[PDB]
Amino acid sequence: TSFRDKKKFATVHGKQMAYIEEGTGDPIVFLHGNPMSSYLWRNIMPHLAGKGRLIAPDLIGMGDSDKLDNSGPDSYTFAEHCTYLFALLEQLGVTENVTLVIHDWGSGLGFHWAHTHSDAVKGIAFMEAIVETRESWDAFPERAREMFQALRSPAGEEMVLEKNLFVEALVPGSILRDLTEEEMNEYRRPFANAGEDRRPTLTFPRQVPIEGQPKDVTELVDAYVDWLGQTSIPKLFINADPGVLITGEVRDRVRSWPNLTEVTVAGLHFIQEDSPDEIGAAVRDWHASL
Amino acid sequence: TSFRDKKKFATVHGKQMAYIEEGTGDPIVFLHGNPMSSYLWRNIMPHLAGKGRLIAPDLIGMGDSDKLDNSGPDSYTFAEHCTYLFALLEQLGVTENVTLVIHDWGSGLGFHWAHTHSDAVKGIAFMEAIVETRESWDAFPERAREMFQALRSPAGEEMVLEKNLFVEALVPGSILRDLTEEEMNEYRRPFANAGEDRRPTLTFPRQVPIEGQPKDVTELVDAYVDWLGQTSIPKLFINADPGVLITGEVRDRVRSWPNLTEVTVAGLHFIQEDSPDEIGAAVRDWHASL
Ligand SMILES: [Cl-]
Ligand SMILES: [Cl-]
Repeated sequence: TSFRDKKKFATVHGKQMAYIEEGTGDPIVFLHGNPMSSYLWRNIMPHLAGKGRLIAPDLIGMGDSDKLDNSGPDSYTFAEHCTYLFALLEQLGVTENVTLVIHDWGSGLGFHWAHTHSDAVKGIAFMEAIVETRESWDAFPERAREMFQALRSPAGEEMVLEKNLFVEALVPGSILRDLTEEEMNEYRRPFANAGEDRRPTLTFPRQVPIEGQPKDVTELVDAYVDWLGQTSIPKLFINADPGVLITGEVRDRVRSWPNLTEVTVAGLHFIQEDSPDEIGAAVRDWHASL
Repeated sequence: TSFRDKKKFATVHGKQMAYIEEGTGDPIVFLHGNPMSSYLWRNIMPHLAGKGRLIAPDLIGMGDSDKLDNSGPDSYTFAEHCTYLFALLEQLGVTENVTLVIHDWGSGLGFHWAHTHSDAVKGIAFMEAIVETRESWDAFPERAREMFQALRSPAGEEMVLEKNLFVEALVPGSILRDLTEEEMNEYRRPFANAGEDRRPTLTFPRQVPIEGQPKDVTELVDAYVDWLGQTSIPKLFINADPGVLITGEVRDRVRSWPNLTEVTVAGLHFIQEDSPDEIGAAVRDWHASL
């Protein structure tokens, strides 16, 4: 909890939002995805200490951030995460010369933010990220396909709200090493309570843009992907071996993007737990050249 | 289906048991574990073609072997698997000069078979195997610790018989690559029906010797581990990187066994799906020296 003690709190739309904030300078913003928190970045951030104002927010209802009132099936959508995070980013004075370091849904949020604040961005470092919409399930990793489809059905509530299956099944299956009990416990902690506390981890898989659904997210991702293909903003692609989300043909498409630096590290999906020092060193070295 | 079309059948305690059998000579017996079948060995066996009589059985209630009558909480124990497999091996004339190639519960069965038929064994090649009893849950891999704890509780029936979680969550989580939908379907096939058809995948986790339970398995595993430490029978340890079951201090213990050759291949638990040719070549070269 010495990491957890380091968190500051800010009131955003009446909700207490937790975030790490260390140092001064232009912001380097680390965005976690599902079902993680700023904790995912704990071993990467020290590699950027003194290189800027390091910020890693706990997304709404995640980490040490407050949960939403009257939480339901429509709670914790992508748009809602935007409202809270963007406002948090605004309140923290994150408006210019921003470096983004992004993963999974953190990359959905980060890419969208950069696309809509294209003049405010110094560089984008991304990994195991949302870099496409999917026309079919055929392009969705077999590793999680059945689980994800089941989550895209009424069964999801049982799996997630009652059984915590995203945290308990999907996290460890996509890390190469074993987590310590301590680490897995911190990932459990925001979601230990059965019921609505675990809602962020179910809505996220339901927000993944597949076959046009959801419409708002599909359009949103399609827009930023088109823009990433043209923008001269420096990009660091942290490729994973073997990887999960960015493998095969997706990799080829990502590699066509302009002003792109690439480093490969060992990992599946939650690659921060497998190669944090290689990731941090790569981000530091690349950032230094911006 | 050209692989399944290859299976021969034998009646064992009134039940049909399926098996691959190719070639002639001294038997080379490939034993799968949970929740798999002889299919797991399909890319490894060709490396031993013409080196002996190749035999890959489907365990009772698994692959294309029959399901047991009146299946319930007491069915498909380790003892029961021995009853069927050991009878199959006797009925196939696997009685001398036997080379074993074993994995997971296949290794529990193979190691026990070897211990109880010590004058019949030419060599034992093993990977991601049952090589210890565990004195506490802390020594069980975090990757599936909570899952296994849940499975061993009364919650097990719901997780497996209804939700088929061992096949759906635990298999893809412990292979480095993505399986094809075709490959995953073959592992799904014996367990497509909800209910007791899935019992073997539930009783197996309940049979892992942890904190002295079950008593019978703990004792037979301790007994064969003691013997493996003493026997001159040649052993090939196929170590997996990063591995799941045999990692950390477990490796050190296995490495102390006499007449042991070691090769490391990439993989998690179901390593045959990640490094079949490396495994096949290692077995072939080692077998050549026996
Ligand atoms: Cl997700
Ligand atoms: Cl098992």
